Amino acid sequence: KSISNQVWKFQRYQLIMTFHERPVLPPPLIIFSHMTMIFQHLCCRWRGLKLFITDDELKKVHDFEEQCIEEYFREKDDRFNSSNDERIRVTSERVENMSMRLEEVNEREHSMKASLQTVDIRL
Amino acid sequence: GLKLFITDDELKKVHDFEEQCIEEYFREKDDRFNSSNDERIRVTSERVENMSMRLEEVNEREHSMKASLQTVDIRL
Amino acid sequence: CCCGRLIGQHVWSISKHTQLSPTDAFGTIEFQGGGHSNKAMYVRVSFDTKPDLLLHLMTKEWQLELPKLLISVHGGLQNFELQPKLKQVFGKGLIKAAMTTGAWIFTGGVNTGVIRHVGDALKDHASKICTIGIAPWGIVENQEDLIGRDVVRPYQTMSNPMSKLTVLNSMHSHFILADNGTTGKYGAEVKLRRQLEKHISLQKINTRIGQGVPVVALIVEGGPNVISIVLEYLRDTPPVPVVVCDGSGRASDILAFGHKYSEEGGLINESLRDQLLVTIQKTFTYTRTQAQHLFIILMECMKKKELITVFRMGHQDIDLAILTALLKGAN
Amino acid sequence: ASAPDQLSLALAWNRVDIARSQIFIYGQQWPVGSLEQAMLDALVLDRVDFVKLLIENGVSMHRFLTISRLEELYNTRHGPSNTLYHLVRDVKKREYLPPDYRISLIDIGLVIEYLMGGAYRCNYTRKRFRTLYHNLFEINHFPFPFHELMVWAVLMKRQKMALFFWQHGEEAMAKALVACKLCKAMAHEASENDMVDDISQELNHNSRDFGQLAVELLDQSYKQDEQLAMKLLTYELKNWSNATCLQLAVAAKHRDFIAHTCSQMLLTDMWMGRLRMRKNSGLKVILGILLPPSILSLEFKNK
Amino acid sequence: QKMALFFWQHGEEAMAKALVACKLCKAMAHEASENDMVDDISQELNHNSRDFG
Repeated sequence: KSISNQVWKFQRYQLIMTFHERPVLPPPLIIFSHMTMIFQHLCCRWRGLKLFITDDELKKVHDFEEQCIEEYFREKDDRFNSSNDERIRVTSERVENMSMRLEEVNEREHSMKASLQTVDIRL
Repeated sequence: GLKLFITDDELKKVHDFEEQCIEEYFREKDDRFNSSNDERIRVTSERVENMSMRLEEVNEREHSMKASLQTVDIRL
Repeated sequence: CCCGRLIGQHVWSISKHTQLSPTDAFGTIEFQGGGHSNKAMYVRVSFDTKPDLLLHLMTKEWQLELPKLLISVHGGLQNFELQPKLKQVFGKGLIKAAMTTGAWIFTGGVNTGVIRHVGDALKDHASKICTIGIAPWGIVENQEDLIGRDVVRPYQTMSNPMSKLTVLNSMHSHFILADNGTTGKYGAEVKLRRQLEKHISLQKINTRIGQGVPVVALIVEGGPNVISIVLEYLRDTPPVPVVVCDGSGRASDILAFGHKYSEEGGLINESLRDQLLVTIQKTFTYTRTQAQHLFIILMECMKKKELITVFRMGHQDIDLAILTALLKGAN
Repeated sequence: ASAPDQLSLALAWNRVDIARSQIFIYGQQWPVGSLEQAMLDALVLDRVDFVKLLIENGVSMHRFLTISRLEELYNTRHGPSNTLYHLVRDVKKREYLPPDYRISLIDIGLVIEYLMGGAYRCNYTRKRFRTLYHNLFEINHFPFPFHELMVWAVLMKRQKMALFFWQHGEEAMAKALVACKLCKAMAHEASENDMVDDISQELNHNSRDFGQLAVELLDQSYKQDEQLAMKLLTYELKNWSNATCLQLAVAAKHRDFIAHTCSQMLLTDMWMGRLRMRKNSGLKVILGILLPPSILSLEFKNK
Repeated sequence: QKMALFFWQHGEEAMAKALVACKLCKAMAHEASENDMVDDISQELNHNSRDFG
């Protein structure tokens, strides 16, 4: 029942492509339809979802598919970069960088402030 | 029985009450959106994006400031 | 020689004695290396040609429709560096404006300076937007690779670190080689680019919202030639607006620090004027004798402050300033 | 050392960043065929990043892949394990094996014919490819090298290489559906042998991942342009035995692909033919069948 | 839809407008499903009716 509608939409193709290939006349009158298609086949020989695209349309379809590939990958990358786990990881890595940068700034600005105080004293 | 035909002044009071309810509902929705964890994580990551660059600029130009202070202390 | 080439490598008329020959070097470039493969057409054009033939070429012979914007990328020639998200914001705003307006980007073309930032901006785009480059023919690396009529010549990103010649940016969609007959010398592309930009601006657009096809010139860093072309742009007919992007130093920082404290152009106080003169003389190491000349050229620029637009970063990309200048310089 | 030796050392270390920073620098004098040999070595040892870097440095993949190169790629054992030997042995037993047997292109084409099933016919087993193989073992090259590289990467369990070769080239949804059917077919063949559950589960996961790729690509094509999505779904793929993407999805038993709105409205427009009298139908169809004058009161789609 | 939300924000008789919009959206969803059209448009109309509700 979780896949009932998917199974129905799957069997829709089977019935549609089955009943497209059947002759027009019902099963009793398939004899007449077989005689008409056999007469057409003998006249042509003894005397629906397969659109055969041209070369330029094939190139346009290929370019459309390549564009769809690129926007799908850009959307996947943007969804990965906007998720909470990647944001938490990049924030923790950045704060790892900041704690060291602020510690260096403080530990060397102490020497800068001491040098400024000594220069103000010796002036 | 459930079709009380209100007067004009009561209609104005009901309309003002509905407008107030609209405004407090939208303020509550905005406050709930601004207090959720995803918006907080997004705004925190954008702020730390700003801070890393600001701290890098402060360090890279304070190095020149400290070198200038050391040179001024040497030439005095 | 005076043309800079080897003494035996031979084969304006003032000291170079040139003769006008038919063109031979035009076709397509197959960019191998540097990531993605990109095809970019090229036509070698003399520096003294008429711009209407270049217009006919760019409309009919190149299958490029007329744009709604001309985003020029005039900047510093030598290679510089920027803040990382300043470059990222500038690149994202540039590609956003370029896809919203369908613009032609008139970037310099040789891979040094602000052109290196524009090619990095197209890496952020990564997937139309013409990038017609106007670089001199004599400065390009592997000139012998570029010879050949209608031939898809291979062009590697082979850049020798000590060579004077500069390889092109591989991510430009189109190219134009300004040939004055010499090699390794700049200035062969400037006048052709200016007359081409004015010939673009004289062509009437289909919408005709403003005055033909509008032009927006973007400036990052630059020397005194940047100030000279800013004066040439502001005093032009029509007066094309100029966006400058500060935070980069050089002439753009001087222009922005003036423009924040200029009021009615020449309404600058004495201490700020002396500070601007001493930063011109010392911070960018110009001569103090020409500092006053650069100051009055700056004031002649500043007499038309309604078209100069700046960009202070601090979200809020440069496309805002580009579209603001587009609405400003449109009449 | 020379640059092929440096690149072989970087391939052995599995450090693509060192090769990008140092080896692929300016001034390098690469010999003739050294980059093609480095590409072959990066392919057989499952180094997707080195293959990416070499493509970014231009090995000319259309010129590199020949018949002998793909035969050496199929016959190699310089990487992860695969079920290709068992499938080749099974199709050789079904057609009618030494341990030093060389897997010909005809044999692995029979492997795609057996795994694909139904009326599928591989390009290798055709008469033109058989006469090319008999006369030689850009005539020996491939017009779509990423197709056969996709097929090679799927058939020897190289998943990340199969994703990379899905990223590059054309006919992407056809490649995704073919990869999904091939992966599920090898999963069913491993489960019919009732082998280890890890390898069969990995093959089923590969088939589900390729099916999810096909579904997402169909969703993107539906979001961009509906008519071009119809043309992408219905056009005849000459390199996949003249099938369509819908037929490859049905052969793959992919319920999520056909349950998409694009293929469903395609099947609905195919189902009613040239008839636009299609609101609360069924009863109108029965009334038109029983009453031949009732057809004239029905709406019909124009040509 | 977004224009309908904006016009819901502005004016009076807001709950009447929301209920009328919900009934109209569900009615067009049922009319599209009675034609058995594409599932995306009918699902979007049902989602619009649920949002207004």
